[PDB]
Amino acid sequence: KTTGIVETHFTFKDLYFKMFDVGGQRSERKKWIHCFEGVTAIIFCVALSDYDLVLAEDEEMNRMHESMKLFDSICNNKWFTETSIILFLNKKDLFEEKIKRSPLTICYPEYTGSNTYEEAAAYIQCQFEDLNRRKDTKEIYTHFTCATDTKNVQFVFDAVTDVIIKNNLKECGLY
Amino acid sequence: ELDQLRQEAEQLKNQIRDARKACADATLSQITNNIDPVGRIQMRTRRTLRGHLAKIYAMHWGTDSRLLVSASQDGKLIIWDSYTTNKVHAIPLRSSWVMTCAYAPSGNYVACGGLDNICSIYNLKTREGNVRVSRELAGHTGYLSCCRFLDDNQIVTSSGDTTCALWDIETGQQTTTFTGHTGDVMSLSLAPDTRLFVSGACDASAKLWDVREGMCRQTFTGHESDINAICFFPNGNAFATGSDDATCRLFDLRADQELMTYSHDNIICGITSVSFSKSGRLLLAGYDDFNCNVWDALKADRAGVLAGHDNRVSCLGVTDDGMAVATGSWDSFLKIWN
Amino acid sequence: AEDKAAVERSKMIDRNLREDGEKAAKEVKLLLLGAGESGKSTIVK
Amino acid sequence: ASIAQARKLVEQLKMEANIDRIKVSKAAADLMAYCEAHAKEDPLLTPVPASENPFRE
Repeated sequence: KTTGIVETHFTFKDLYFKMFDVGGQRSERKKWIHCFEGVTAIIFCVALSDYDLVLAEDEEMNRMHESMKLFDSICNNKWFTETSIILFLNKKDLFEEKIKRSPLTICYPEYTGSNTYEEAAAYIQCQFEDLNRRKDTKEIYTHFTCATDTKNVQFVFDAVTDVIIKNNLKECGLY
Repeated sequence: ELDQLRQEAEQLKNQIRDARKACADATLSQITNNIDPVGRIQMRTRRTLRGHLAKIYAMHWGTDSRLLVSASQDGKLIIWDSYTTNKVHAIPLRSSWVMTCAYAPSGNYVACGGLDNICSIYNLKTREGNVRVSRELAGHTGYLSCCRFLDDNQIVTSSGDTTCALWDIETGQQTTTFTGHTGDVMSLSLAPDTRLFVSGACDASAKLWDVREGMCRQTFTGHESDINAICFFPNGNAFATGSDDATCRLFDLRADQELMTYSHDNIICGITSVSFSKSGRLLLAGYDDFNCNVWDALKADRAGVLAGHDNRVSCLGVTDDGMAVATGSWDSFLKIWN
Repeated sequence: AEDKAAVERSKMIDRNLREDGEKAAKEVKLLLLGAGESGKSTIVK
Repeated sequence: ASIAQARKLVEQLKMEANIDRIKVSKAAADLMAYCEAHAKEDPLLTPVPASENPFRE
């Protein structure tokens, strides 16, 4: 019935997770983005199918080039200096199917590689992971996923455990 | 085509500007220059309130100037007692994203709000010995960023939908909708007679609505960034604002003009709360740099400073009788200065 | 008398808040961002 | 399309145009008079020592 923050709860191996889907707020972000200062990590989702063939209700605004802008803005906020990001690249089957017909050069100006799926995915990950400038404080976890992949929960669990461990070493001064 | 309408609007705005530049015979500083100032104002903490565990976002003094109400980024809502620091009530909340709170003039109800885009009323009065949700008011699209009780049955709320509204607590459907702002409304205060109110939004402007006709009648500008706080002068003929430009300004309704600005060259952080003392001689402002300032409304010179918080100050208020000032900060503490 | 009763009420309230905070401190909070029409629904399942 | 919005804005501006305005020198005088009329009862201006102050320990 409610609109605005949406919350989901689940457990895995004696841990409790809380996920906030605040993406339906539809207002100015800058007035409420600081209410989340203290979250363990940020989960980001990017669809590999937008590399081309779909712009967004516009004329020269690529969907991937807007996802990159949002990632750049979010990763470099003043409130998110110490919070790591878990980046999910979804819908790889469509990417593999569309590489054979539509090359990757239509999205980014210079090379991709073999116009082969293995080589384009790595370049996209490298391009998307180079938008952070807080490399001394935060880290990025990337995991290609599809509509059939079923090992995402263990990736999230392990990334959260690693983030917690490194956070404590920092407090103690060790790292 | 539409250019004719643009030209007509420009001509109307030019006429407004010309009419405004006429009553300005004089200045407010010139009239009040030949008077005796107040001097140096020194205040110290008297009571400290502990018990919260997260950032504090709202506060509202009671109508008897004894009990408080505080909202933190948890599901909790504590009714305080500044005379003897013993809590009275603690109300859990469904969504832990509270942004504002209010205390009813009858001392029987409170209110909340936040990113859930819903305002809720709690029966603090005798309800077999506990508190439960009375009504949830839905219909806003964006987050709710202020709310004030008019009576035990009517409440005015402002939201991030660039829209304010007047509700009916007995029915739950809003009876009047105030539109015209192009930005997210951030603040809202009521006049002493409860027949007019003002608002401020993320577009630099302030409007003067009336609860009966439901129409704007005056628009005040002057700031160059978002506006976060607003409150009326005790006489009801003036109000003060606070923006992200580190400046506070004073406006008067009858003259439709801007009187004074309160600023300094050592302040860059924006204001988060604005309040007048009784008789309007002292203006209180809370800033981002952990500090609270006391101004002089008539002459615009600093008269004191308050420094007891280690984090940003998000709210402040003055009792009905003007006997105390309460401050809330982004840590989990409150303080009372006198 | 009344002051005493207020004291026990405050102490019970403080105990309840302490227990609530202790229970809430043991949970992992995740903010799920993402671009529009890109997914963020399959991940939920 | 936007013609209705433009006409509504023009009507609002026209409504705000025809209003009565007093001079600043009178509003300032009234503000000063109110400030000086109630300054004798303003505890934040003069601290009463421990007599009526409820926050003295």
